[PDB]
Amino acid sequence: DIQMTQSPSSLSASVGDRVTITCRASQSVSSAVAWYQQKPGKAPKLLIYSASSLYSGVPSRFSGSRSGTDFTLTISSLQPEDFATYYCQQSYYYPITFGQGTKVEIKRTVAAPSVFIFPPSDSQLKSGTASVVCLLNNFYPREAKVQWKVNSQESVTEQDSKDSTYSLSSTLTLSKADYEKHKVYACEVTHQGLSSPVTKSFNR
Amino acid sequence: EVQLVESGGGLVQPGGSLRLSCAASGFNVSSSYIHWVRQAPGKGLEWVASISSYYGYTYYADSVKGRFTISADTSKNTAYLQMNSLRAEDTAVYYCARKSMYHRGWGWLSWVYGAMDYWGQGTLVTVSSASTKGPSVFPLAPTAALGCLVKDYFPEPVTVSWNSGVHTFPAVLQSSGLYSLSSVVTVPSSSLTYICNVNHKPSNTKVDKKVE
Amino acid sequence: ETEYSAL
Amino acid sequence: TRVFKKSSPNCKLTVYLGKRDFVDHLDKVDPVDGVVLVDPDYLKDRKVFVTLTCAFRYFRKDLFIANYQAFPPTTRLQERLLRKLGQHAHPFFFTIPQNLPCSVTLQPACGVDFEIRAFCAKSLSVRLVIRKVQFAPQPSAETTRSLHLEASLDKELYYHGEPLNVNVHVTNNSTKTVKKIKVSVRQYADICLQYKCPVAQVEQDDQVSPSSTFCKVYTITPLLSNNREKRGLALDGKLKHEDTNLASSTIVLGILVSYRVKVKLVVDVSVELPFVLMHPKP
Repeated sequence: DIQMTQSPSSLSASVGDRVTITCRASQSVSSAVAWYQQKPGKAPKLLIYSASSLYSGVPSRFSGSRSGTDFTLTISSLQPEDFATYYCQQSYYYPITFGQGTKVEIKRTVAAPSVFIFPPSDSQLKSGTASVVCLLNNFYPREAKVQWKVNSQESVTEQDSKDSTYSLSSTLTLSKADYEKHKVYACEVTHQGLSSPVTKSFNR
Repeated sequence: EVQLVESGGGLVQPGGSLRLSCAASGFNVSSSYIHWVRQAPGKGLEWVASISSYYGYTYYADSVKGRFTISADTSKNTAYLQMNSLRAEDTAVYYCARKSMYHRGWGWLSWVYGAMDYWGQGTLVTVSSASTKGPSVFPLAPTAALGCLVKDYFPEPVTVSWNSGVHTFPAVLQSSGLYSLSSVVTVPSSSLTYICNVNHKPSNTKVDKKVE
Repeated sequence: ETEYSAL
Repeated sequence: TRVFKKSSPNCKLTVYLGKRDFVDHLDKVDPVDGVVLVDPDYLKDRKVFVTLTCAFRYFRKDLFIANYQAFPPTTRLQERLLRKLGQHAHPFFFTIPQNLPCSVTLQPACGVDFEIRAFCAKSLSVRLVIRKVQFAPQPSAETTRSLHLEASLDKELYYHGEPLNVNVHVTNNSTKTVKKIKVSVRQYADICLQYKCPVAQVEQDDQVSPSSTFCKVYTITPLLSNNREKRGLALDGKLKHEDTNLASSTIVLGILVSYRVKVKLVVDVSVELPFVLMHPKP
């Protein structure tokens, strides 16, 4: 099929930016492309057809253009409400192929991860499953990494509406034995907004 | 006005089956290309299948050819997608959309397969080899921040409340399949009582834990 | 065949 | 905005045409205005001619041919097409008489098909296929056979594919008990230089046994899906072998197509009603 690649996989933006989103197809396309703007939780909306049209009701601040097989979606003024994922999809060949989203993020002051480290509790120890928590609370932007020093899942909150922050939580799940084996737990946070990585560690 | 209604969304074990009905109001299934799309959890859209009754054309995505089967009933003006051999990856929120074959200038366009401008509202299609459980709530203790971990619950939604600064952290699917999340709040240490309340309406399990 | 262009 | 260009292997001659589906308003056929683009060496003495045809095949019975000479000469869209082209841009203007057979073909070419052919020669090649088409602008039948059978249609005009609803009233006084009721659609396609064709049939084993009344509505829908394998099925005008609808209902000299609804009992007295099957104007 056609790999309707879209770039960038993620772009920073704020009020007034003129974002350019590119979609390149593996095989030739004939002005048949549509870019769909899905908010998290709702269903998509038609934005582009014929590779250059404006479906009725689509705000004029959106536009699409063709410069060959590379289809350009231009949002001259990326308004606050138009923060969603944008996927390109060609309606020429079958089976239809969709892109991979252009996550419209938000930009604010480079922030730091207020890090916390949590051992389990008495009840949790009784239950048998110890989920050691590494809570990178209110760290901006989403770009970062967490390392465990003794199978982790990052219960990432989505960009918080207070100040566009990501309250990440890397949690490692063990049984009672594996938790008890180690003595000092540590989780190291590597983020752009800190001078050095912060390794929150504690005694079992 | 043109609209679609997607119905038939509920739990179903892997290897089972379900049926999705797209009730189309305002237009006909013989004068419109009907496309069944979906969206995985926390991902982008994916085109599942598409049909046109007038010409009797069917096209499945390579992943749903045979496992899903689409047709329509013109008397009821409805489209039907029978989902066979539903699997975990098939878990998603499913949409139905329609492309009017009008506006060629005179009649139908048989080679456009145009963009689907009228979507439904989305019906969840779940797949899980597990049975409803009650959440297991644990406290997380030490600006002092404290939380509670709501582990091994099934299904959504869990409504964790705390007596500002509270945030539910999306329930991530464990290896077993159960939903296990966390929820924390930050208060100054000078006043370090808080009660974490876990609600589970599908199982009607309500639990409280003490942290301070 | 019926080609194309613009105006 | 959009305009269709056609050329031959050498490509010296090009034809620009705005539309390729001519709507018969039944009083003025959308006039055929186009532009011919040439060069001097390839023509010099030989003039530039263009022709409109109404070729009927099956036999090539062209019911009408007219000649208009692009060069030497003998509209705004033509204006804009010319301005981009220069000296060798010459308009041709054909006017279809309102009384021609619309564009209908037969699923195996055959049928009715207009055409614009552009060439250059000394004395009276680019082949641009066009078509003629029309847009959509209370049937009630009775039979006292006892067996009183009345059928009614909500409206006469139905677009291609839209379901048609039939109200049936069966009063049976008799001892002759019904076996079935079949609401069928008949597509008459007469080739003039009228054959019955079954396109849809909603059969229900609805039996109205002696001294009884039956009163319910059926909904039937004739679609190309199951008609793909019907020889002689009158399809609509096919541009370069696209996929077309059913030959719409003519509103009156080529092939005449009509559509009726037949309510047949198997006891088996029946009725028949006509309806229009043309697309609506977008």
